[PDB]
Amino acid sequence: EDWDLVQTLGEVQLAVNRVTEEAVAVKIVDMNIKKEICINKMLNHENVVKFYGHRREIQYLFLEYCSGGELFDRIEPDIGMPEPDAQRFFHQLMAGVVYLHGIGITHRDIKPENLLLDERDNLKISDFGLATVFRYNNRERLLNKMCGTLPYVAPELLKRREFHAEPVDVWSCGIVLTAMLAGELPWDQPSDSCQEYSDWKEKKTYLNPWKKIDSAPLALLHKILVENPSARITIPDIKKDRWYNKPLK
Ligand SMILES: c1cc(-c2cnc3cnc(-c4cn[nH]c4)cn23)n[nH]1
Repeated sequence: EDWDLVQTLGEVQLAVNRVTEEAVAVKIVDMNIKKEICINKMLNHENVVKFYGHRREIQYLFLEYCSGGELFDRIEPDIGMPEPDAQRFFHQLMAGVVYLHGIGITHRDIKPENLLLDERDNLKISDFGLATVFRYNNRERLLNKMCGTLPYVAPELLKRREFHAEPVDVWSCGIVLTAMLAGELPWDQPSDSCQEYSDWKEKKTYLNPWKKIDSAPLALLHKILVENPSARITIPDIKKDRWYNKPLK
């Protein structure tokens, strides 16, 4: 029953059980947090950070501990990571996202800061403070709230009053893939005012980060980073992508 607050992780602390020595993460929030707990209660997947419980003393959330830390730290600046590790993390990111979308949940803030790694280096999607329901009773609800982080955010979120939830997450996963591959973020935001975004739209891939990316992965990125959320590739189709299914190492 008794957990020692060993150290601060993120506030968030690592907790080690007094008897077991088991490690768990405790998110400390002094009074969005009611919804974060609700959503956590629905989630069970090996690519999502497991929820253990909560106690209302200041609110305390008990979350799986990931020794590996954030994926952000596995990306070398201006370099990225070896293509096979990227693909592996991407396969796990996809499995995690498929799951969430299956139980009608959208994370809404997918970035390497929120993708934790366990001891086996297995990816876990983390932090559902911005997540919301986009399907209930088999009924889809369009989203209108602006959420996320600007480099990661999809273009429709900027230019449209309402948008579908799933293509938004798919876009951020592609930005994440781009970061793993090139060790850099392509633009500050996906807007025409942004010069870098325009260059991509114009297909100038001889520029960075795209120049650092092999043709097979890049072909997938062309499918993912499509301005029209209706034309954008969907997850079931990412699954059929050649690079996605390319044996690596
Ligand atoms: C930064 C965060 C972490 C880490 C390791 N395990 C966890 C579990 N949950 C979190 C977390 C962070 N925000 N909300 C939950 C961070 N973790 N490591 N480095």
